[PDB]
Amino acid sequence: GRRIQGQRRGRGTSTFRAPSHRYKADLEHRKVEDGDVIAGTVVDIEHDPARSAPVAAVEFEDGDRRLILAPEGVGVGDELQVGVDAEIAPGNTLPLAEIPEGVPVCNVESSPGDGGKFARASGVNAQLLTHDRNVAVVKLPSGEMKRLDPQCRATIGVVGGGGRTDKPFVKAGNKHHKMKARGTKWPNVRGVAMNAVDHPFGGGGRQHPGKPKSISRNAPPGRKVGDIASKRTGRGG
Amino acid sequence: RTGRFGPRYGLKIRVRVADVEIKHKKKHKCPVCGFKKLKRAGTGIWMCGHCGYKIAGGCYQPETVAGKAVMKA
Amino acid sequence: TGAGTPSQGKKNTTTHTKCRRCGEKSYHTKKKVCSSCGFGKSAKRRDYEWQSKAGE
Amino acid sequence: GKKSKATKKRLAKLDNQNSRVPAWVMLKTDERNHKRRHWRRNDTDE
RNA sequence: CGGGUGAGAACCCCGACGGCCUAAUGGAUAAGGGUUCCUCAGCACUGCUGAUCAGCUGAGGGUUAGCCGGUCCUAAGUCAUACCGCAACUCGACUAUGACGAAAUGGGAAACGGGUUAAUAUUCCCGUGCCACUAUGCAGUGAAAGUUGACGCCCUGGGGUCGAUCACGCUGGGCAUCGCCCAGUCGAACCGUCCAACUCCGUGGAAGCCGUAAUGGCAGGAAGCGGACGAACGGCGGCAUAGGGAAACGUGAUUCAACCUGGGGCCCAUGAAAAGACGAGCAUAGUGUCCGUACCGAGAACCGACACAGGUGUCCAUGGCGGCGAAAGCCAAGGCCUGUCGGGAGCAACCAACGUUAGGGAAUUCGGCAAGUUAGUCCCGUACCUUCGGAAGAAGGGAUGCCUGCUCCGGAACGGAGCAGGUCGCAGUGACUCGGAAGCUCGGACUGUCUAGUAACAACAUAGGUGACCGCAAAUCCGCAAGGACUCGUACGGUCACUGAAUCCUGCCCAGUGCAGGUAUCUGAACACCUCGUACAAGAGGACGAAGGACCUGUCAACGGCGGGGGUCUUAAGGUAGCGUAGUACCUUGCCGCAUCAGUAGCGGCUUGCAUGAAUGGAUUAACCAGAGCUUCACUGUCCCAACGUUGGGCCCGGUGAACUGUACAUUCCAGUGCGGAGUCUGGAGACACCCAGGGGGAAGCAAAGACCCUAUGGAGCUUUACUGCAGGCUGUCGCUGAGGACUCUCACUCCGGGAGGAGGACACCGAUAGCCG
RNA sequence: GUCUGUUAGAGUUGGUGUCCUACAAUACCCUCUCGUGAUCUAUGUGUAGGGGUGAAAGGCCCAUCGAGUCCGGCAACAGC
Ligand SMILES: [Cl-]
Ligand SMILES: [Cl-]
Ligand SMILES: [Mg+2]
Ligand SMILES: [Mg+2]
Ligand SMILES: [Mg+2]
Ligand SMILES: [Mg+2]
Ligand SMILES: [Mg+2]
Ligand SMILES: [Mg+2]
Ligand SMILES: [Mg+2]
Ligand SMILES: [Mg+2]
Ligand SMILES: [Mg+2]
Ligand SMILES: [Mg+2]
Ligand SMILES: [Mg+2]
Ligand SMILES: [Mg+2]
Ligand SMILES: [Mg+2]
Ligand SMILES: [Mg+2]
Ligand SMILES: [Mg+2]
Ligand SMILES: [Mg+2]
Ligand SMILES: [Mg+2]
Ligand code: NA
Ligand code: NA
Ligand code: NA
Ligand code: NA
Ligand code: NA
Ligand SMILES: [Sr+2]
Ligand SMILES: [Sr+2]
Ligand SMILES: [Sr+2]
Ligand SMILES: [Sr+2]
Ligand SMILES: [Sr+2]
Ligand SMILES: [Sr+2]
Ligand SMILES: [Sr+2]
Ligand SMILES: [Sr+2]
Ligand SMILES: [Sr+2]
Ligand SMILES: [Sr+2]
Ligand SMILES: [Sr+2]
Ligand SMILES: [Sr+2]
Ligand SMILES: [Sr+2]
Ligand SMILES: [Sr+2]
Ligand SMILES: [Sr+2]
Ligand SMILES: [Sr+2]
Ligand SMILES: [Sr+2]
Ligand SMILES: [Sr+2]
Ligand SMILES: [Sr+2]
Ligand SMILES: [Sr+2]
Ligand SMILES: [Sr+2]
Ligand SMILES: [Sr+2]
Ligand SMILES: [Sr+2]
Ligand SMILES: [Sr+2]
Ligand SMILES: [Sr+2]
Ligand SMILES: [Sr+2]
Ligand SMILES: [Sr+2]
Ligand SMILES: [Sr+2]
Ligand SMILES: [Sr+2]
Ligand SMILES: [Sr+2]
Ligand SMILES: [Sr+2]
Ligand SMILES: [Sr+2]
Repeated sequence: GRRIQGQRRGRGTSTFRAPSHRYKADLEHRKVEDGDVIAGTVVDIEHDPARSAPVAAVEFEDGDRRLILAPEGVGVGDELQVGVDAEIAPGNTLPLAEIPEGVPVCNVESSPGDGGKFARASGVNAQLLTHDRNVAVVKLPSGEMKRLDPQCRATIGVVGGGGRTDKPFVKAGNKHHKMKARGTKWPNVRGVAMNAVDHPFGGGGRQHPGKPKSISRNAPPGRKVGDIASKRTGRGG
Repeated sequence: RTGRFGPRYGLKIRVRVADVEIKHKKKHKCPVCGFKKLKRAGTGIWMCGHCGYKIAGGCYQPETVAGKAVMKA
Repeated sequence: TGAGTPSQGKKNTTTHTKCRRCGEKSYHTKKKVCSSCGFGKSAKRRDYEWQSKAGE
Repeated sequence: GKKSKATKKRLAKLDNQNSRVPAWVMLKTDERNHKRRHWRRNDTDE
């Protein structure tokens, strides 16, 4: 047959790439020599193309102007800080260790210094739970108990733009416009509506997959489609 | 509100856009001053007509349910 | 719109041009590569054994 | 279109090249420009 | 129709008369073409006829730039070098560097007006102006913070030019029953100057006032008053006893493209970058090279083999009447008679494209196909149903011109809304422009997509619903590798799938298959280990036992299934709510009803469903639809049944001038015969030759080595629990690999960090091999 | 992702009209659909052959597509 769409994806052509040349900035945490002593002022609020969420532009003391992964509540004029001695207030960034247990955090690093990896989407947030001299347990937006190095930096608060999902797109056109800002090929043709040559579920006089949809995880790309390594399906039971 | 949609889209969808859009456009109290003169300026961006203050907040409303938890915690 | 005559009218793009190296009108000015001698692609001159019968 | 100085020299040559065979050459050879071209019917390179 | 030129004139040129084009048939250009441009001389070639003509032939000539482009900048992105990969390269991804990448149409130092040629022209010339660099002189020590370049979609206010129009004057023209009608009335860049809006400051002191088209503003200080900053491709003065005009060589106004400057709304969408410029004076002088510059830009200069009815980007979107209008129709400026063969015949038949048809009115037809009906605007009025938006222009009814004199809104319009009286026609949206309407049923919710070239749909998409995978050193995917997309992304994410708006809902089944988890025991490869064998080796056997399987469990919005018999059996369950003769019902025109003179149709009901049924989604559904079927009103040459007419052909004549097809012979007809479908054989009949026109009976007419069908130990695409293999994933083992059946550690190696160091760790990655899935 | 609309522009339901040695190897005319948006469009640029691209028609990748085109293998083989 012919390669399925998920395989055309990998080659990374224009159709499947994200409009990077139109993206603003990775919002990785700023690096601090040490002893904290790093504060800045929120000069403006902007719209992050890549995330459909607002982001804040900060001017730090040493004259460095950078966009920051803004939590909900940051406003122009406000003063943010990044370092160990940072004051425990919304918008501030400090090691999971200096953060009191029970505080909502966002843009959590996976490895100290990586600049944040977890909880950066609209309205989401990780809940810090346990502390220690060896590990800091964080509860990620998926509800997973994550064990992190207490030296991993994070921001206090939840990410801006909460409830973005509450409103429906209503029309294809709206969907269209957002898709046009991500690395995603849209719209989607159901494989079962394709010719047998184009996809595992293609062909047949009437549309219906010609096999069970739950594919093994060791299935080769091109064959791995439908419900991947499903532990179960349906809602019943 | 949703009237701009005519008879297209259906009940549920037209209703939620109305709810969302009404709260969305209510007079919101500015956190800096106390005057309810906040109008949305874009997705997640809010600004006060009075004090000029510009804030980050929910997408369709200046304060999300969990955005308020943070104050307490 | 037909693929024949109707679609020939849209053709006014310049691609292949006189090649500074071999003189053939094969220098693709958009690719900057001579499909004839391979100028702009190969320092060596574009040759191929299939350009002639196998025993010749 | 816009022509470069070189493209002009070439077109220029193609123009001069498009001439009658001197009347005298036909006598000297006791009785055709096989490369005679027409702007409309033919097509030059480039 | 005259005339000119010429050996020769329907089509080359002059004039008159008559026409055609108005977002183009006019003006300027991009691409592309390449000399097609100008002149002279020609007509063998090219030209749908002719030719004295020409995009043709011969010979000459033509493109002039500091200020128009290029050139400079960076965009998506491209290449070169380095690095690394690869058996290797002209191959390959990343990361560095450099360069490349925008001629109408991204950014950008500076030029206007006139004159001149056969052909160039912001380029030459005349006048005037401007920019950059440099030099010199004076000034100046400021110089880099900042501003600019530099920006989306929708609505809108204000300033304001060209244009157009109105008023009056001047110059010129036209018409001549009047006294109207037309044209012109000019004048740049640049230099100077004026400034509305926005912002801000002083004053002031509003506790209900200020302001808008609208939103809005204010004791955190409203209005008013004064002030700072501050706009036009705009006003004004110069430029200008410049230029242009035969002359006059205007002045006011309205509406106002351009251009300028504000206000508002929208985003699950956020609307470039860089060079450069300003910031940062004035004189004088010098320098400003290089490349492009003709012409066409199309029913003859481009692409389509053509001088092809096709295709082909930009701007002229403000010329007059008209009207809502960038609509029709008519007419200017400008262009053209080259969508290039002509001459004859009341000009027959027949055909194309039309006009008109009495009475009947869909009887025509598969079907109202084709045609027609309706139509603009205002007033009155408007059902079921409905997601309360809609349905709706429902339907239905009435009005409509002109003339005289007026009223109202507004600053006014050459804007709009009305009133009274008079009055013509068969007809007043008089042409043009310009919906026919209503009901029932099926389908898809809707806008949207598609088979370039027989399918526009019920198919695809969609929002909405649902399931699956993954915590990022992830899931999914590309690469042999070096590496990469997703990703300037992080579960409110994004990958993989199914269903397909809303509303009411979505039953039972885990036996088979699939996926997943578990697993005492059973089974389960290779290396190492042990036994036998071999002076060694081949080999035989053993122990251990990974994933996998057996076994167990979970799971159907996984694949799918929900029957037969009797008052359970297979194979797990045995079809719930709905719906039902269905786009699914074979029987079948099912039976009853509605409707018709009569209805295999349509609709309603019944319904035993050959063989409906719940996200293989069920039911149902307002709105929408060039989707399928049915009925009604209106209308009509669809028909009864045809007729007359119009334009172009057809026919005759001049000129030009192909193709299809051709074994031969050939004036046939009726029979027969024959490989059973004969102009040609047999027997008769008929037959003087040739030509014109016709509609096509025959030549099993012509066109394409039938595509249906079969055959070939033919081909290809697709499928799978066909045969055989190959990637890929999982898993064990050996190497990397180190110290003290389970554990600690650090030193290789891996990842995080700018770094210090941090995390991990002999695992993983990588190389090799073995088992499973594939 | 509203309505009417030959504004520009995009398209093509029906005539099974005209044409079918065409004006045209997809054309002409009337009717018809879209026309502020998932809109249309110019130029530049990227993706390449078991591979792209595809709102999916086996559609499109230069009159060529159930595997482009060129040349080479090649004087392929055939029981027809
Ligand atoms: Cl989304
Ligand atoms: Cl305003
Ligand atoms: Mg969703
Ligand atoms: Mg889909
Ligand atoms: Mg299909
Ligand atoms: Mg098919
Ligand atoms: Mg397949
Ligand atoms: Mg379906
Ligand atoms: Mg299905
Ligand atoms: Mg000229
Ligand atoms: Mg012609
Ligand atoms: Mg009949
Ligand atoms: Mg008044
Ligand atoms: Mg039916
Ligand atoms: Mg539809
Ligand atoms: Mg088609
Ligand atoms: Mg969906
Ligand atoms: Mg079910
Ligand atoms: Mg085969
Ligand atoms: Na040519
Ligand atoms: Na002629
Ligand atoms: Na007008
Ligand atoms: Na089962
Ligand atoms: Na095939
Ligand atoms: Sr990052
Ligand atoms: Sr980083
Ligand atoms: Sr299928
Ligand atoms: Sr269930
Ligand atoms: Sr083109
Ligand atoms: Sr190259
Ligand atoms: Sr070679
Ligand atoms: Sr041509
Ligand atoms: Sr002659
Ligand atoms: Sr000429
Ligand atoms: Sr350049
Ligand atoms: Sr430009
Ligand atoms: Sr626009
Ligand atoms: Sr105005
Ligand atoms: Sr010119
Ligand atoms: Sr044309
Ligand atoms: Sr005229
Ligand atoms: Sr002629
Ligand atoms: Sr009459
Ligand atoms: Sr009938
Ligand atoms: Sr009938
Ligand atoms: Sr009426
Ligand atoms: Sr199409
Ligand atoms: Sr539904
Ligand atoms: Sr099972
Ligand atoms: Sr005939
Ligand atoms: Sr619309
Ligand atoms: Sr048809
Ligand atoms: Sr017709
Ligand atoms: Sr045809
Ligand atoms: Sr329309
Ligand atoms: Sr060959």
